Amino acid sequence: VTIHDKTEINLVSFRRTIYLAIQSSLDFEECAHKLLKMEFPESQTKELCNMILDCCAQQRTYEKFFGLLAGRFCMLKKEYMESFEGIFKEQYDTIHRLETNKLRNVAKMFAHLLYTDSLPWSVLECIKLSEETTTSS
Amino acid sequence: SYQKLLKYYVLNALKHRPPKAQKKRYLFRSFKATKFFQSTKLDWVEVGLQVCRQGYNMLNLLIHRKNLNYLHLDYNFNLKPVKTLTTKERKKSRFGNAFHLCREVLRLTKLVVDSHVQYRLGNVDAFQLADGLQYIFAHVGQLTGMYRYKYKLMRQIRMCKDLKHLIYYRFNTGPVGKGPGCGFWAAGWRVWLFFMRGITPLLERWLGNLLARQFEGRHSKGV
Amino acid sequence: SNIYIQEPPTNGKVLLKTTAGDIDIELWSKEAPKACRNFIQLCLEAYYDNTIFHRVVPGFIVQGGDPTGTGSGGESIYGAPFKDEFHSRLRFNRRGLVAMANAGSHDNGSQFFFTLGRADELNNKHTIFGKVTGDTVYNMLRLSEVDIDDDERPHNPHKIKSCEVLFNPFDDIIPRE
Amino acid sequence: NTQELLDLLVKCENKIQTRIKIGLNSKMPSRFPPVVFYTPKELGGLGMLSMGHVLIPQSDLRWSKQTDVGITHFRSGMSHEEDQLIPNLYRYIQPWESEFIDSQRVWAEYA
Amino acid sequence: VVYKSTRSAKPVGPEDMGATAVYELDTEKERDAQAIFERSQKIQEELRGKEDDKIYRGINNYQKYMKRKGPIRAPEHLRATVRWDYQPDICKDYKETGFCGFGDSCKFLHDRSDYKHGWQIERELDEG
Amino acid sequence: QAADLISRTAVVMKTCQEEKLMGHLGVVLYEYLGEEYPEVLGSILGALKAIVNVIGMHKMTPPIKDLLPRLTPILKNRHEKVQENCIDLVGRIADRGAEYVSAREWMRICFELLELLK
Amino acid sequence: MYNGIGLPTPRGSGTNGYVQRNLSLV
Amino acid sequence: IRDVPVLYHITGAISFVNEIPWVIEPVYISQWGSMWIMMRREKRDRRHFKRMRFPPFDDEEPPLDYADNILDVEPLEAIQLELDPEEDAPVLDWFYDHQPLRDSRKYVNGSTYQRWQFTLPMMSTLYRLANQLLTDLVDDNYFYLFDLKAFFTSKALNMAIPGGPKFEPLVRDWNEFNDINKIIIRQPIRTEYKIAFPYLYNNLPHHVHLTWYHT
Amino acid sequence: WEKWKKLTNAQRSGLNQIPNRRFTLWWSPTINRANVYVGFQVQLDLTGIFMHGKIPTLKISLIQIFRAHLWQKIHESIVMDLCQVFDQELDALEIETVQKETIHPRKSYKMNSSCADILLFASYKWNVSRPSLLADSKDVMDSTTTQKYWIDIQLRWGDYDSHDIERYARAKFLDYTTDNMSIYPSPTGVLIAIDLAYNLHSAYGNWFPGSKPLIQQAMAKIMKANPALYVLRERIRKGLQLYSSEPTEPYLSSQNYGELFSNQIIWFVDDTNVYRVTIHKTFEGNLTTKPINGAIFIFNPRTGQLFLKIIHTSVWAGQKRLGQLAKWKTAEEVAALIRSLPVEEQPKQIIVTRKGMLDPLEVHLLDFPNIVIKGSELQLPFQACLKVEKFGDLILKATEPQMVLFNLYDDWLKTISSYTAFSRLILILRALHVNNDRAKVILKPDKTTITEPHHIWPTLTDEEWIKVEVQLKDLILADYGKKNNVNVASL
Ligand SMILES: O=P(O)(O)O[C@H]1[C@@H](OP(=O)(O)O)[C@@H](OP(=O)(O)O)[C@@H](OP(=O)(O)O)[C@@H](OP(=O)(O)O)[C@H]1OP(=O)(O)O
Ligand SMILES: [Zn+2]
Repeated sequence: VTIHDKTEINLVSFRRTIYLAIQSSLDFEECAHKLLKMEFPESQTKELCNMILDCCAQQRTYEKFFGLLAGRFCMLKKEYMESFEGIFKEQYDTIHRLETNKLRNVAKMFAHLLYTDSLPWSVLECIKLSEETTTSS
Repeated sequence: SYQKLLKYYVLNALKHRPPKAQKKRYLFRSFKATKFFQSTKLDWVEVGLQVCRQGYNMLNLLIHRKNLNYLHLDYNFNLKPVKTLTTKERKKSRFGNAFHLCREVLRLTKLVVDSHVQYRLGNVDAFQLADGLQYIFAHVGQLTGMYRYKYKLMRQIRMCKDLKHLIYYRFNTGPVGKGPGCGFWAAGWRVWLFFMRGITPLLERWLGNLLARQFEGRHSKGV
Repeated sequence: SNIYIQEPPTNGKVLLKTTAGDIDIELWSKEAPKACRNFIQLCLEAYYDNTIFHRVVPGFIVQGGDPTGTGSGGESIYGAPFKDEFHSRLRFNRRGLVAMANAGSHDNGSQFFFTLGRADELNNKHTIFGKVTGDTVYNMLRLSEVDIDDDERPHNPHKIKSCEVLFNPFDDIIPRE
Repeated sequence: NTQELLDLLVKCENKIQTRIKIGLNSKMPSRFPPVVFYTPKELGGLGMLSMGHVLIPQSDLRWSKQTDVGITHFRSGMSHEEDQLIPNLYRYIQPWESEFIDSQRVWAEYA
Repeated sequence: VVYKSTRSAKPVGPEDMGATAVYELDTEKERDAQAIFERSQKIQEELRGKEDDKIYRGINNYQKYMKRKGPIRAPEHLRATVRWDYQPDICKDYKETGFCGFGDSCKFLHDRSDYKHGWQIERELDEG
Repeated sequence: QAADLISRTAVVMKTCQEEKLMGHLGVVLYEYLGEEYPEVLGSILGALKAIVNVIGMHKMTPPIKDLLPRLTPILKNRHEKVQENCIDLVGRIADRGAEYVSAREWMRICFELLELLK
Repeated sequence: MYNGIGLPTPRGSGTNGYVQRNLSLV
Repeated sequence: IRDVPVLYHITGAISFVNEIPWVIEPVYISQWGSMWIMMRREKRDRRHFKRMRFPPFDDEEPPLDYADNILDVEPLEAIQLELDPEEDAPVLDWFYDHQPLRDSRKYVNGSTYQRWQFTLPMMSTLYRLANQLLTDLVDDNYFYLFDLKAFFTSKALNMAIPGGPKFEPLVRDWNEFNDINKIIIRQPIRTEYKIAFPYLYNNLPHHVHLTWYHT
Repeated sequence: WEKWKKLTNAQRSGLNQIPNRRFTLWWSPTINRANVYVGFQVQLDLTGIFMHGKIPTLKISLIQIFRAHLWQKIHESIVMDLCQVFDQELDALEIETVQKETIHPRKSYKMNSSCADILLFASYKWNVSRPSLLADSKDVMDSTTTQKYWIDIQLRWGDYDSHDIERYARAKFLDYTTDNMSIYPSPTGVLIAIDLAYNLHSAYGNWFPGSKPLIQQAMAKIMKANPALYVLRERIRKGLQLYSSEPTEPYLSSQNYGELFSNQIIWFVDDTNVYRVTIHKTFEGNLTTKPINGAIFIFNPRTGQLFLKIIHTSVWAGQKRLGQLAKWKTAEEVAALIRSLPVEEQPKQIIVTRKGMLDPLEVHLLDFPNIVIKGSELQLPFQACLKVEKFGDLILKATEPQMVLFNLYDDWLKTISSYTAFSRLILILRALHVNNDRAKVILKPDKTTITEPHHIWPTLTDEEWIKVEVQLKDLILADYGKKNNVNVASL
């Protein structure tokens, strides 16, 4: 037969491996080196951006490592720039689910990207800053 | 392995010291000119079996002349204690690097002689004899145990491994697969013949010393 | 790759037939060729048929081949006791070895025994010319299941129903009458 | 930022593992894989912590003793039998700059 | 019961008398962890650069991105030469008198249990 | 507490012919005789003596010949619970066993007793 | 090509001394 | 089978093989080249090649007796290869002998077996048989930066060639040239350049051999 | 891990060697792996432990485990136990007599030759089979005929590179039987091999009918009960200074599962629901029922791996009667699966819910003749999964007969054993079967409990998993009290 797997284990193992690369490297460039020395299908550059994001967000306090690493990837090719504009869109829209430490870390992450100009300053389109249209979060 | 072999070859080219010196002492002629050595023609396998028997008998005479009946040299040249030894026995029965080097040299020659004894008894084959000799020569490391008494050998051990990689890579290219049957033993054979070119004087001097301590005694007067 | 066969290869084969089953003997027809040639000829002339196994010793030997049965008869095919033929890879250390029985040196006749255990003090005294192949070792063993009346004779000795030669290694066997 | 320290750390970590091997009676690389050195002590290991499994940056001795060229080459630290990706102490310690900023902010809002 | 001869002509046993006796107390050459790694590497190369089928091919063959660990095959032909270790590493002071001057630092085994050794049994048996 | 329960039910476990189980208990306790908690070791020794009382000297599973040498180094233990139970066991053995041991073991134990008088 | 990189001998490093280029170079 | 002269002690104490293995270099290389051809054909065409087992005999089997065991036995065909009488006419008769033309005073000096002399039909057949053990290049331009003097210079300057060896360094302040603001960097200077021109791209060249060839 | 006096110069100095010696023991299968080569072994004094290398710390740890002739005592104890299992089954096996060969006191550790241990003399004759393994099922007892039968016991101490025990059993069988010095009493017998460092066992040899199942059960029980094996395991534990934290020795008992997730692969199969039907009443008042898709449901317990074959309605088309058809269809489906799987994933045992399906299985599995099929004496409510909307909706809305694969142990295996994870899963399934509603309520404890897209079950922390486990056991006991009229505080 042709067993159809839907355990979703390739993505789980992708994330596991990316995180062990990050937590085993020393600077964002040694990390980017081990990454662009592993090889994968281009189906996972979306996952590359979003996963390096979440890696950043779950930590206890900011350090510029994760921002600069994603920055190196987006500064190598465009797909990361695309996926990061999308990233800000959806992260903002569903942020109400983050406890204030992770919310703060996401906010810092996007601030870093914007002032390094890895994201286009357009993305602020999303904050329609009425009173109604915006939760307290 | 390619580049380790290039390094060896370069150093050989560089360190050539000229013959620089000369005398030509002539050993088997001095021997044959005596009433005590005869001469004949034999089959290489027959001389090999003679040599293994005589090396066995010499090492046993030495052991039992030293009275170590609690030790036993078997026929593949491993020395084994037959019981547990008290302290005075453990002390009187230590042997040195001269005895153990002669052992393991004789152990390697026995392995080669018996590859040939099998081919001559009809048991294996010309192709399997060749492949087995090439095995012996690439793996002298874990068949004998010479390195424990002369760790400098691991240089010959690494040489024969490098030659193995070179030869297998060139051998198993096309249809032929990664199985055993490659026997090209001229290379590793060369390497151990040079090893012995060198070690033969060392062991002659060391074994002369050990025998002369056995037969005259231990001189402590004018140390 | 741990267990070593420590004797030379055989050539030929003789099948014995007894009360206790069959016995397949493989012969060492290069290591002791007078003894193998003699056994093969006496066995082509049916000289061994209806002979008893007229001596047993517990865990040492079982003897046979004498057509009289007293334990001291029998005659070779050379009109006289022939010589010993030894080897260094044949030695008396296991069960199922067939050897030529004799009283002294040069005495080899027509009598033969099997061993049933290690006989480490018959070395260089008897000629070993055969061994019992695998599955019939046990029939030969049962040949020694007897109650001994002394002089080591049995009550009801076993005997050789019939002989047969499964592969003859010599080409010049011509049997007497 | 001190590429001489990273060198020192690789060499020193490796010397102490080598001494545990020496204390047993063999240096054979396959008898002592990393697992036996790096397993936490709650599972029976020795519970080493590591900084000597990183890639050390390298670039151009010549230009480098002059102007800080950057990184072009990465030399290896210690040997993992396959990838195995052992983690760092440095990634679990937090930098001083971020600590000082966190602290100012935490005490302000505590007031 | 009585065993049946096969009335055969060939001698019994291995032809070539064992001269090439292979070694086996380990797994089969097709299923050892080395062979599993070989198979998995082959499918990794087959998949390298193809998107996921969501087809399942075994655990050892998930789409492993980060291009060993495990058992090791022995030479099937070298027969390792075995020796008996006859020295018991037992403190004789402790075994005899219950007290070691070295205490926790004795390199030797603290054990008062007197018992025949491995060779004395052989000796008394073969002289018995 | 589990070595206590053994010492209490040491009568039933024998009288109902527990050979598997009783030899089990005897030799398992002898294995624990190396404990480094004085409070646990004292109760192990109490359990051993409770078994020795019901299944006699000459059929104890760790024979008295292996038991007593194992105890002579324990006599140096200086803790009160283990000293108590140890000399009770050695008193049984010296009184009834007394020939599974050597004269030199007995003189050694003499010399070790001269400091339990403290 | 040894361009000023790697140990002049990988003896006393506690490594094998392999050198690769920064793959994330641009 | 090879029969060798022996020099032995009158009491069996020792025995030396009393000779030296002299061979003719192209014959010898051709014999091993044919060996190589045949052994590859066999490793290809066998179904299961069983490598024999080591040690070959037990630890307690005394070494065999030649007279009892090996004296009479036929010796079991060797790894000779089948020469074609058409092309290999010059060679068919003496190719696989022990010392091929030892007794033919036309091709060798004599019986002490120094100084051979061959004809070109021989030498061409020998060449063709040895064709697989040989190098298929005609000149030196292949070993341009890979010859000795290149490796001597590389060693003396403690720099490595891409495929070449490494060694320990032969031995082990301020400067005003090196000012980087003054440099015109177009193409990065590599170790090949520093080795090709060791006096122009190199400060402190000691014991440097000068490679060049345009053969 | 294992939570004054006047003392000599040396005792206030020198290292403490005990923790060194204990580190070496714990890692000793790696530190002492066979296949890393110098080609010289060493056999320890009175045991069958081989030291590859020369490591005196390791040597002393092992030599203190096997002290006072414990190796021969393990051998002689297991030999006694087998002697007595046969003395029971004497007639039922038609054994006339059972003899115990006086043991050469060095038999237990001599390793290039062996006697026999037990000699069974038959009453009449045994038709003995050809050599095969203990866990291989199909025999044909045609080969020889025999009157005596020998049994040999071989203990080894494995290590990391070499601990396959079936291969060791056949290796030693063939070596010792075709050896020429070996002294056996007959041509037929069995060799039983026991790996002491891994607690494994197997056997190879000739089987006479009944002997294989007798020896299967006898050996499975000797490994659990034997006193000398107990003394060994406890010397190991005392040498490592390992201690358990849990009381009560969890629900392990001579039930099969604390055995089943051991390395031998094992499948559970549930085919009770290949055929399913639901009713709708019409304007006749007549309730007409429609079939819908079913599913064969195959679970690997120690990786948590659930294959789910969706059987589409189409096979209901015209095939005369449904049920026995479902039996045979199921069986062939299982065989197709085992074929499509890689060989390192294939089962050795299958355990079926509806034991009546063992037969159609037995038929189709002739392709895989050593895959023992049993019926379950452990009924597992695997069909209750059909309430979990993921599986249920997948099956309902399938258009095609199709194989799917889920994981039932979402992440638990990161931080519990397959043992604990199976137990937790069994609780969940039972409670989802028994009531399903208060079970939903318990398994969504807090308002913010959530479940992640690739996950079957909520994400709780190990504290909440302990709590909700307790609540589910209380649910089950409450409903057993209700529908069997018992006070449950009394059981
Ligand atoms: O048996 P080993 O001493 O480990 O040597 C083997 C072997 O050579 P031998 O035939 O002499 O035993 C292999 O060669 P094959 O026989 O399998 O052709 C093989 O080398 P390949 O895989 O390149 O053939 C293998 O290498 P690996 O370590 O990759 O298993 C290794 O040779 P090494 O000395 O390099 O280990
Ligand atoms: Zn001590």
